[PDB]
Order: sequence, then C-alpha cells, then structure tokens
Amino acid sequence: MNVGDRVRVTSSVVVYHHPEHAKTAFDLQGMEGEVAAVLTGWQGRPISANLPVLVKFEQRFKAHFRPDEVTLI
Amino acid sequence: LAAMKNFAEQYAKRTDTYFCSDLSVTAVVIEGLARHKEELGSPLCPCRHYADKEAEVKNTFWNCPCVPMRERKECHCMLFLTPDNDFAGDAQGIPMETLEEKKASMA
Ligand code: SF4
Repeated sequence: MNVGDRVRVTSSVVVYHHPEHAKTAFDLQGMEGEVAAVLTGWQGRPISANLPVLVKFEQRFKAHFRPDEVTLI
Repeated sequence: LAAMKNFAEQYAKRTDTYFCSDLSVTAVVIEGLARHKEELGSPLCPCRHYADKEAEVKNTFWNCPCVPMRERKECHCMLFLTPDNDFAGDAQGIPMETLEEKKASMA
C-alpha cells in the first residue's frame, strides 16, 4: 500500500461521522477514495492504530480502515 | 476524575450509547482515563498496552473518544455500548461514589 493509491471500500463499514449523515449510520461500502496515510508511528515512534489506513473521500470526508477492508484500484 | 466522569456521561448521551450494566467496569475505565490524562495530558485509552504511550498521545488515534468510537461507535473497553449490546445497561450516568470506591480498592 502507498500514500496516494486509489482504493474502493470493499468490506461493509458503517460510520457516523460523514458530513452528510452526521450521527447517522452510513455504509461506506462501494465508495472510492485516496490513501492519505498509513498509521504506524509518530516521529519514528511506533503507534498502534488498529484502523491504520486513512482514506480521504469527496465532501471533505475521511475515514480509517484495516488493510483488508479496502481494495487497490 | 470528576471531569472524566462528566465527559463520559455527556458523550454517552450525545452518541445514544450506554454504560455497562455493571457500573464497576465503567468506573475502572473512567478512573484509568483520568489517570492517563494526568500522566500524559490526554485521555489515552487505559484498556490497552502501548509501546510508546507518549507517541500514541501525539497521534491521538487512541485518545478517548478514540477513532473507532468516533467513526464506528466501537468501544472495545465496554465504556460506551450500543443499546443492542448484551452488556449494555440503561444507564448514561454513574454515581461519583462508585468511582470513589475504585480509588479505594485498586491493587
Ligand atoms: S475504546 Fe475508545 S471510546 Fe472506549 S474507553 Fe477506550 S478510547 Fe474511550
């Protein structure tokens, strides 16, 4: 996986922070975005984020995923 | 400790989530969050093992409310539970006394 890679949400992922569905369960499955970050460490110091893949979508919306929930496009 | 108590109660109501049926569980996590905020400055999740607690704090992924909870309403600690969860009680508040009892018995 690389920062900048385009990906499609293949697994079902229900979120509540989407700008057009605030506080409401919304499945991201099928949406496509760009990888903005892969959380592993902060200033060389290893972090333990269990949803390391940060994906940015349109509408100023971003969300975190496991490597297995998205597919390289 | 009191600020952490208020935080949990308000967030629980804000997200329509509930505390564990057994408030002692809730108490332990709140006390742990309070503890971490003192030593680290941030409410780092206390129910996990970190290699660099200070780095984790700077990244913020695990600062309560964590990314999984803010995005997926997922709290592996069992602090904020969805209504359908078997361990979810109907309370969104916890007596201050309950917490005090935890400070009393730690070990
Ligand atoms: S799992 Fe997340 S929401 Fe639950 S106590 Fe830990 S940091 Fe807070």
